[PDB]
Amino acid sequence: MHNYVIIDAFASVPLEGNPVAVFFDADDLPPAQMQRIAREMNLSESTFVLKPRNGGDALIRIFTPVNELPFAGAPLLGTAIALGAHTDNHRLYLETQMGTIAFELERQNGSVIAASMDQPIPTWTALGRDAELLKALGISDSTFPIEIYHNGPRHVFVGLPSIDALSALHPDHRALSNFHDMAINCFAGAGRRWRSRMFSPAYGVVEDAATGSAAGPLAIHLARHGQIEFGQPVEILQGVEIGRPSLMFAKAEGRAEQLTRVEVSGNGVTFGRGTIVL
Amino acid sequence: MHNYVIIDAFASVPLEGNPVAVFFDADDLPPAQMQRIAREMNLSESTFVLKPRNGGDALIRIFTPVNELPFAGAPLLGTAIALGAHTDNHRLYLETQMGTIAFELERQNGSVIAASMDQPIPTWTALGRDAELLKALGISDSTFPIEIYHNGPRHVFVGLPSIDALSALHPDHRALSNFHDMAINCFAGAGRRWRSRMFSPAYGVVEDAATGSAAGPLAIHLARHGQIEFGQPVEILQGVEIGRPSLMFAKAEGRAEQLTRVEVSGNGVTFGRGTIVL
Repeated sequence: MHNYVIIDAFASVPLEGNPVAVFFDADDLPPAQMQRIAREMNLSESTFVLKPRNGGDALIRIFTPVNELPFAGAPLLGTAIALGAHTDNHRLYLETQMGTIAFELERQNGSVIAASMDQPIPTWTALGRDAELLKALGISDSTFPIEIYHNGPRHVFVGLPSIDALSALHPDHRALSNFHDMAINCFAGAGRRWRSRMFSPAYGVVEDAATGSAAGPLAIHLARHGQIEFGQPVEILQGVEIGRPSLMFAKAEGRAEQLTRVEVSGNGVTFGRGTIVL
Repeated sequence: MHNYVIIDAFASVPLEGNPVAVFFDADDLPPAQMQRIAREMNLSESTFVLKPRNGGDALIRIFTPVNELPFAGAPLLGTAIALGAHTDNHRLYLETQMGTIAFELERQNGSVIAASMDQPIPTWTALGRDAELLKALGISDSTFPIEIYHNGPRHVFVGLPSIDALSALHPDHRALSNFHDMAINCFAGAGRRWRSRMFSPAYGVVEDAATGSAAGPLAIHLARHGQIEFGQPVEILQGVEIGRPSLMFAKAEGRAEQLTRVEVSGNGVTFGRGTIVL
């Protein structure tokens, strides 16, 4: 048998944020079994907590219902939060396919309520499919350059001139299906406070609750394009239009050419707990 | 006249990794001239960028100081990185003697900092010269089976029980000279993180900085022998003992009998740029 929890990542209230199922003591499950269990659960990801192999605290494997992922932001945040229920340590070092990701855990009376991670440092380039993408979204132009970032998954960012315009978007999901192995992240805001909507037929999501792996890239994008500085944090509110509001905090330190840290943090809360029969 | 750059492949810092000289606009150079220029430069390889002949983006010819090679990992990575300075494309398709090798380029502010290639799928067998090889290396036994892989060059892998033992190796380079048309790759590590040293009198190298064409084979070797799974990436650190640390990332997808992809990736950095008078 295995124990699991369901953590709503990037939320402090259940039924908000982005759910992840976290399976404990998973060393007796072969990867094919892990994939089957992820399919059974049908959450956007399931994670599996394994003994470390390279000096970290645990090795985490991440599965969608149909494949294994090298990196994912919300699922790793939720795993850190879930695991921090079983450790007293302040920092947690989670081994993944992209290497060991360092988390800082934040508690109140022994319960982990939030965590902060150092993400992989992304790369980026111009999408070079602007007219096609804008058509698909139903708008004429972006504010800022349409660039695609890679940190495992790929995210494209399209800027809107107000939060109302972002909310008004009604993309052609069929036309967005021609954009393979990426997610389309639309954003609007000012100063410290930004809003985001993410759509990805490629990653099997109509509209996402919290795209944790896009938060870091978005901070970089906003700093490069002069809306914030390198080293300044932003608050990114996502998921409002699907009723899964999700709050991601991000900061990109250094400069574009030499980034030293990409920090993303958020709250998490337990939605449920249970046990499976295998 | 021709322009060239010197790229340190499998490094992000100059004077680390493995240098390659990359010559642009080489269509006016006959192959005998290319060989002379490679001899002049005396780098482990020089590459020459030619117009494509089969639908790729460019045709790349690869020369050591004394012969043409059908395939080489570090030199092709360095060429992709150098060329990506002159294209906006995300993917680069480089024609070679073994066929067209697909690269994904990774940029920051227009500069290509890293790339990933799909390598030829190797073949392998038992070396069947274990006592002789072990004698030459100065050790009694390998950890894992002593197997030789072929993907153009041939690499043999000998496993050591700790990184300290690997570092302590002092091979008899004269005794290694009886091993023709191959390189001897010694390795140690665990989990995601491995160390390698490569010696090859046959290929005219006392000790290599980054043996890019051995990284893929090593991932296969480790998966076949149960140290990693098929589909899991490894980080391979090579060259430390000669002060040319080199970081190669590799992953072998499928299974031993039906490999579907052998991915090898790394950083690269420009060491220098110049022009020749012919």
